[PDB]
Order: sequence, then C-alpha cells, then structure tokens
Amino acid sequence: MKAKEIRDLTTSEIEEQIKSSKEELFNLRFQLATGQLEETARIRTVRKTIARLKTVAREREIEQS
Amino acid sequence: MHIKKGDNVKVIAGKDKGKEGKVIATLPKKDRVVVEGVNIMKKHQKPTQLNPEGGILETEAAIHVSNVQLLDPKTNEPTRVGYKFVDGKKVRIAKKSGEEIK
Amino acid sequence: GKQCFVTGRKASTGNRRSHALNSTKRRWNANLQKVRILVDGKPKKVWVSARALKSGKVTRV
Amino acid sequence: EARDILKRPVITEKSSEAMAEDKYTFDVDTRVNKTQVKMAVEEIFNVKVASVNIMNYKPKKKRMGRYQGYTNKRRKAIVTLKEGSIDLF
RNA sequence: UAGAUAGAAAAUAGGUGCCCGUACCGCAAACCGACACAGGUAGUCAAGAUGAGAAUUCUAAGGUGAGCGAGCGAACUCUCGU
RNA sequence: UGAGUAGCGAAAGACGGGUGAGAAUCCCGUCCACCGAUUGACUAAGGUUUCCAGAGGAAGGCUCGUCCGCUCUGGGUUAGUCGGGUCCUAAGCUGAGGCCGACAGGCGUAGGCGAUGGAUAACAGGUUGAUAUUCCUGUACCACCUAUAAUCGUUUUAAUCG
RNA sequence: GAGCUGUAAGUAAGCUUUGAUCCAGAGAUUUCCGAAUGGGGAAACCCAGCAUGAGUUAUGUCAUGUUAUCGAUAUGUGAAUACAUAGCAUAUCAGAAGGCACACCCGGAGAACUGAAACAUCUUAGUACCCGGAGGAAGAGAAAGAAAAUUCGAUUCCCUUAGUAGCGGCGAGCGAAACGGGAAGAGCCCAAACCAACAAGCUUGCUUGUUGGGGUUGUAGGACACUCUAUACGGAGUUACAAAGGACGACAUUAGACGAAUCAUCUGGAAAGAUGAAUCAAAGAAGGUAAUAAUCCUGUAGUCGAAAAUGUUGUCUCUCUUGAGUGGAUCCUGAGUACGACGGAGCACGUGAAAUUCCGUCGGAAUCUGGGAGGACCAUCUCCUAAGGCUAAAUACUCUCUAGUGACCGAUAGUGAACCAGUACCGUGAGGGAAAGGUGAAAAGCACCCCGGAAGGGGAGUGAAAUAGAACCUGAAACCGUGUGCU
Ligand SMILES: [Mg+2]
Ligand SMILES: [Mg+2]
Ligand SMILES: [Mg+2]
Ligand SMILES: [Mg+2]
Ligand SMILES: [Mg+2]
Ligand SMILES: [Mg+2]
Ligand SMILES: [Mg+2]
Ligand SMILES: [Mg+2]
Ligand SMILES: [Mg+2]
Ligand SMILES: [Mg+2]
Ligand SMILES: [Mg+2]
Ligand SMILES: [Mg+2]
Ligand SMILES: [Mg+2]
Ligand SMILES: [Mg+2]
Ligand SMILES: [Mg+2]
Ligand SMILES: [Mg+2]
Ligand SMILES: [Mg+2]
Ligand SMILES: [Mg+2]
Ligand SMILES: [Mg+2]
Ligand SMILES: [Mg+2]
Ligand SMILES: [Mg+2]
Ligand SMILES: [Mg+2]
Ligand SMILES: [Mg+2]
Ligand SMILES: [Mg+2]
Ligand SMILES: [Mg+2]
Ligand SMILES: [Mg+2]
Ligand SMILES: [Mg+2]
Repeated sequence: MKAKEIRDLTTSEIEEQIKSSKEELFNLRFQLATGQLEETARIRTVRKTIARLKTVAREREIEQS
Repeated sequence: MHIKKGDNVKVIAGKDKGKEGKVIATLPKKDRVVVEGVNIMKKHQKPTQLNPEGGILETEAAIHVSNVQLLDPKTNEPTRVGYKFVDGKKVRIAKKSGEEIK
Repeated sequence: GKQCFVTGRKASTGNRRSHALNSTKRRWNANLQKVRILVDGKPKKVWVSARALKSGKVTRV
Repeated sequence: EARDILKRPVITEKSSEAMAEDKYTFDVDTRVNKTQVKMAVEEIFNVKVASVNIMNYKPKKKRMGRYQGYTNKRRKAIVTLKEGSIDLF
C-alpha cells in the first residue's frame, strides 16, 4: 500500500492494518519453508507496507507532540 | 545515452559499418546498445541446456553507443542529437535538420 | 596530592648537586602542618603551610 | 509478538516422526523462552500445548570459495499438543 | 523473643515450574607436543584361574591387528637365545 | 645436486565371497593372533561439529584406496528433579564513603564478586542412523498457585507469621 | 528520465513513464556490547526492584518506562551532644565522565645508548617515553619595556644581526639579543580612594560585611573640589572592550542543465592511422570508443539552475552608553608582596664579578619627597610604574573534504596491503606479519564427434589470433626431455 493511501487511514485503521499485514507475512513465511509459496516477491511487498504503515503512524505521534 | 530503445540508427564503426537498424535493447551501465542485424554472434548452445535442441545460435551482441549514430528524419543521414526545451519539456532535436528526432 | 589549603603550596622538583657537580633529582617539600581551621563555617583539619600560618592569616579553631 | 516469536516450521525426518507423536518442531527467536513459545503457538494455531522442549544450536562454519563464515545460531522448539492439531501444510 | 496481624489449614481436586550446558573425541589419529608424532593429560569402574596382592602368567566383558608391501635369508649394526 | 638414495613412526595375519575402471590395503564371513588394574567402560579439562546418512576420490592420508577425523549435500544435541544460574561462602579480587601519593595511581572500611568446599526435589524400562535421569512408558518427589477443606483462631490477643 | 531488484554471474518472483532504480537536502527507524550507568559479569550475557500495562481461575510469563557514581542546587530529617554539625533521605540538572588526529599547543614528570676518539662536569636533551589540560589553533600580549637618537611605543611571526657577543673539564661543544627590513595590527576591564542603599556590632559612636555607583594611571592618574557638555543627539557592540534576539537581502556549499564542429577512400577483425576534401574553436584539458579522434561518445570553454539544509556577509532592527577641562589641601594607586639569606632551577650565560626571573625554607620593605630598571655595586642621569585580569590578526599542524599538480612508482616498485590485508599465518599475551594484477574488441567461454571412470586429449566450431581456453598479454635463464650432423 502506498503512503498516500496509508495517510488516509485513521490511526485505528493503520494499527489494524499493521496487525493484518503482519499475519499475512507470517503465513507467507510458513508457506515458503514448506515450499508452497511460488510468488516470492510478495514477501518483500508486505514488509515494506508494514514499514510504511509504521512510518506514517510514527509521523502522527511526533506531530501530536 | 543519447540513443534510446526503438531508435533507428546507422552504424558508423565496426564490421557492420554503414548498416541501419532499430535498437532492440540498451545497456546504460556498459554504454552499449543492441541493434537488429548488427554484431550477430554465433553462440554454442548445449542440448543439455534447458532448451531441448542443441546447436550454434546466432543473436545480436551489444555494440558501443558511440559507434551507432541517430538518423536525421528529413535526410535519412547520420545526425548528432541536440536538446531544446519546448513548453518546459526537453525535446530531442537533430543537429542536421533542427527537426524533432521523435 | 598534598598542598597548602590557603596558598596551594606544593612540593617542587630540582637537583641535588655534589662537589663534583654530579646531579640527582630531588624534591623540596612545603612545611605543611595539619591544623584545625574554619572551612565553609565548619571546623575542619587541613594541611596548611607555616608561611600561610605566619601573621595569623589563617584562623585556627 | 507471537508471529515474531516463531520464525518458521521445521520439516525433517526426525521432525516428521515427532509429528506422528503429535510433536511439532519450529524455529524460534533466540531470545524467547519456552513459555513465550507456548503462548505464541496457542494464539496462532488455537491449540492446547502439552509441553515445549527447547534446544540451542551453535553457529556452524560454512565455506564458499575462499570465503569462510558461520551459519546463524538457531533455537529450536519441539511443541507437543495435548489437544488439537497443527497443519503446517 | 523484638515485633506483625484473623485468619491458619490435615486433607482433596485442578493447575504452574525459567535460563545455560547436553552432539562427538576425551591414556587420545579429535586435548597439549608444527605431524593421523613410541611423550604429557585429574578422577571413576575394574570379572575368572593363580596369589598376600590392583604383583605375575593365561583368559572374560569389551576392544584391536596398529595406513606401505613382496622376496632373499650376505657383510655390518641393533634386539634376543645358547 | 645428493638420488630413485635415507626413510615410510613399537604390532599378526591368512583365505574365501562381494564391490569396482582399478583392490595386499574397502565391505562381509571364517580362522588366527593382541590387550584385558586394560588397547575395556565412564568422565572433568581442552577441542569445537571432528557426530549421522547419502555421495565423491582432485588435494590431505608417509603406499594403495572403491575407503576416511578429507571433500560435497542434507541431517543430529529436547531437563521443575543431572551440572551451573535465579542459594552460600574460602583463598583471592573489587571496593561508596575513607587514607596516602609529582600525575598516573596505591591502599582500604562497609558492601559486593568469587568453587576446588556447604545447601539442594526421579527412578526403572523402552526407543533412533545420529539424544536421553532430557523423548516415551510406568511409577515418584519438590516448590508455588487457585478452589473446596476435616479442625483451629478471631485484636493486651495466644490460631498464625516472626 | 528508462530501465531496475549491489558485488555476482544465474534462476525465480516481481517493480517501473500513474515516473523504478539512481542523485542531493531533510526526516523516521536505529537489536546487543561498549564511558555503559539497576545489580553482576570471563564484552556483546545473566539476574533484579519499582510503576504502568498484557495474559492467567491464579501462580508462572511478557511489554513499556524508570532505577550507577560523583558534582552542583534545593528540600526534609538529623548522632555522640543543649543548641546544630555530621550523617541520612528526596527532587532537579543536554553538569562531568569516555573516545580520538601515531599532527600542532601548554603544563607535570623526565632517560639512555651517544659525543667528548676513555670518562665523572658537560653532551645526547629538556630529546624519547609517560601523565594532565586543551583549542581550532594554543601560548604570548597593551611596558615596573628596549635604549642612549631629532628616541621608540602591546604581543606574535619572517629576514637580518651572526656562527657574532658570549658560555665552556675555555674540552667536545653550546649560542643570543637590541638595532635595521618586513607580515599583521586593537586595544581593554578591574582592586583602592569616594558616594548611596541594606545588614550586623545595636554608643542606637561610626566601624565592619554585601549590593549599586564611581574609578583605572607615568605627560603620573584617579578620588575630592569646581566649571562646561550629553540623556542616546551622537557613539559602540556579541572577536576583548556588557549581553541575548528578530526581519530582509546578497553570496557560497550540498543534486543538476545546456553546451561548436567530418565525411570519403585504402590497409585491417576493427580506423581514430594513411590519403584527399572539409569544419569548429571563449571549446586543440582529459578519458573512452575494435589501432593513435579538436569535429563518435563522456566531456572541455562559456552559460544557466536549488524545494530544502548549512555557512558567510550586508542593511535595518535590537541592546548598551555622557563626553571634556581647571586646581594643587587631603585621600587612593594590588604586602607576607617586593626584597634578602640558604638550597635548586631557568636565563645562549656550567655560580661566576652574575644583573634579569622562578621554586622550597626562613626572615622581611617603601608608599609619589614612593617604587622598579639601564648585567655586581654606588652616585647621577634617563626610561618605566610590579605584586589583578581580558584581547583579534599575522604563526603551527593535517585524521578529513573538494579541486588539482608532479623531468614521483608502475606489481621484488609504489603503502605492510593495486587482489575480501592488519587478513592468512605465528604467539599465553603485549605483539609480529605475508603471498597473491593482466583471456578477448566483444564471452562470442569450445554445439557436436572420438578415446577415457574421470582427468586429460584429438577433431569440429568461435575468434584477427586458442601456439588468446581460464593466475588464459608477452614468456628470458637455470633446469628437464625427444631427435639428429660431427665425435
Ligand atoms: Mg535444554
Ligand atoms: Mg553423550
Ligand atoms: Mg600423572
Ligand atoms: Mg598385568
Ligand atoms: Mg648413496
Ligand atoms: Mg643403500
Ligand atoms: Mg630402504
Ligand atoms: Mg606405521
Ligand atoms: Mg595416495
Ligand atoms: Mg565418522
Ligand atoms: Mg574513591
Ligand atoms: Mg584496592
Ligand atoms: Mg563444586
Ligand atoms: Mg552416542
Ligand atoms: Mg521524484
Ligand atoms: Mg548494565
Ligand atoms: Mg665516549
Ligand atoms: Mg669514542
Ligand atoms: Mg590565547
Ligand atoms: Mg563580549
Ligand atoms: Mg560535442
Ligand atoms: Mg572515418
Ligand atoms: Mg640563589
Ligand atoms: Mg650600568
Ligand atoms: Mg608490493
Ligand atoms: Mg611483471
Ligand atoms: Mg609486501
């Protein structure tokens, strides 16, 4: 998810999105070990989204202070 | 590189000097480009390789960007490239004619 | 790490000279004497040189 | 942190034999304790864990070309389930 | 005992119990001696016949045939018997 | 060069059957021999994957090699109770304040740290190619928690903690 | 501005003109150890308290924050011991710590081999080493100066003076300064007299302590008395001279953009070469491109550009602030100081005739009719005005950055290190410390066939070349073979 879309999400929405995205990553990691994952590039995309989600959230907290 | 993929360029240097062809691909880091029908190389291919058939394969190999020269649209002759900003946008201009290359 | 509280007088280094002018490093120490004096309005025992004590510059408690 | 605690599943001959006995082997974070692993497995897989046995593996030297180096240290947890089952696949 | 404070519990049932080490060699080809080196390396266990005995000779449990061989059976050197 | 010379590091092997491009040297079998207060079984140091399976034969192996502590690939170490820590202390070390000393720093009190000693609850059997008082089975023990508690107490207390 | 997912190939899955990768400015995140700081510890680990939160029937478990020491400032308690002082407890602090640039500076402490053809004074040398404190520079600095002119006017640094004057077992050797020529320049603030306020001793005498004002010197100056001048008019400033700010502009740095002019032929694998004919130049620096290119590419001259951050600077703003005379009655002008003796040290100067200046010990002035210096000392004369501070520049150095340069090296050289090097290796440790570059223009890196278990090779093919086939440019000698003419 691009930062612009993430910026639209409310703090609560971001928090929930991070959790859901983290779960997706865990599933992907388990699939890869079992050899069930073909789309390897998916893993990277999820990671950067979670990083973005975290970045946008951090900006808000700094802004509040 | 002044030369871009899909340009029609004359070869001004090498064995293939005096041949005009489209640019199939460009390698920015090596400053080399591939032009159709230029610098054809015969490569030994194993049938042991993933491709079932094994034989000598003829494909174009990269040539230095300096060796190729863009062709002026008006004259169909080798021209250098000049850049002129139009409506805040840089446009490729042939030195020979002064027309837009593309 | 021993010096007069009042003057800051401390040991110095120099040479001990023989008649043949042979030299050996030596020290001159201050005549420091431990005396009770008033420090920060409270009686305290500190090392003070006799020179400082002379003329009652330093009160002794 | 449950997703962070359990890094990946472990599939080996000895692991597969354990699975028949209802023991599931996982690679976990080196810092985590066995109790953390128990809670983590229970949350993710919604199963009841009978016990967790944990081991540490030392870094093993691996050579490629002239380059000499060690593999990452591993902490492996074997989790026995009293109730329920985990499907890794 | 000084102190502290309404609660304490024989039992019974249910539950909770972390980290580190754990492979393998370890009188040795894996340790200390540059070596797959006749050297050094704490401790524990240690059967039978013989015997005072953990000596001695031959065996047990268990391990081992030693990481160059084949000939010939001179001098000479070493080790050994008369 | 010396030179195809010195050496190839204490020892008993023989044969048959395998394997393989190749076998005195690898595997298996029989016989023979050697150790046996030990060449056996543990185990602390120390080493650190040398452990197991499959594969290989360049190099390493004082010969050879189909083999290996070698090379490649994938595996293997499971603890409330075992050893150490969440216990204790010795020598020693360190040391708030403190004492001393050109500087750096030295010494030292309280207090810490520190096993080679003290305290301290699990045993038998089974199981893998590679782990076992760790897994499994059976049968235990210890500490703590929650609940229900025979009984006991119920504010100078007299149950209880200390 | 079209590719991209480092080296690092390759495979896979993807990303990107709805602007990837990439480049610069700013920001977020930033495990654990380490001053390492909750405690401990064999660094990168273990074990806790407290608060709050998560989870659990509950315990176990987990998360976040916080908890060292010393110093300073407060606050509250407070021993022997009446008062209160230790002491103790709590709170706050961008307080300190530790690191480094193997350089420069200042200071503490301080060798020896060596030289003297021995060696003790002396020399090496106040060097190396060690330790402390720094700063971007440091240190020094506005005359108790240098001198002897018609004097000069803080300090530092350069030239020169001069290998002079001197010092010296008068040996070895050590070695100025002033003047003169230059670089660079900047001056200042206190203490005291005195005045005002406050507090204490309560003569409640006016004597102390504190604050503010005042005042700052050799032409003696100041207080004091008196007379003009001025309330920031002016003047000055954060580099000293007092100390924070704001606004705007300019320039610079940290990405970039544009940027002139060549074709043909011959040889060749390839042209930049040769040959012929042209062209540009504020650009004929340089590198690359299939051989040697001003005109092919990257550039070069020239010109242009910054959202943001930083630095420098200018102008306002802001802040601060009276400046001068005359008088000679009284007062003030840095004391255990100067200075002396003794023992040392430092001065180019080795105790000497030893001025000048510091230290330890001990003794110990004067007060403007004062005091210090002019190389013992005295007189005279002359020049200064100690015992309190601050101060830019000219100077030193280079871990580093940016742009460049070399009658510097070219793989046994140049760094130890052109390469996965402070590595491999060696050592208990401190520490010592290597070797090792080159296919080709392009990987076109030898399909296929044959012998062989493989290795290796013979063909075939790629290529200008394989006698360029992988540490693959060239390929010397030693040394090892095979054949042969003569012997
Ligand atoms: Mg364990
Ligand atoms: Mg074992
Ligand atoms: Mg012994
Ligand atoms: Mg015997
Ligand atoms: Mg011989
Ligand atoms: Mg012989
Ligand atoms: Mg022999
Ligand atoms: Mg042998
Ligand atoms: Mg061999
Ligand atoms: Mg083995
Ligand atoms: Mg201390
Ligand atoms: Mg001590
Ligand atoms: Mg013990
Ligand atoms: Mg075993
Ligand atoms: Mg952009
Ligand atoms: Mg700590
Ligand atoms: Mg001499
Ligand atoms: Mg001599
Ligand atoms: Mg200075
Ligand atoms: Mg100032
Ligand atoms: Mg150009
Ligand atoms: Mg041409
Ligand atoms: Mg004297
Ligand atoms: Mg004179
Ligand atoms: Mg070199
Ligand atoms: Mg060379
Ligand atoms: Mg070298």
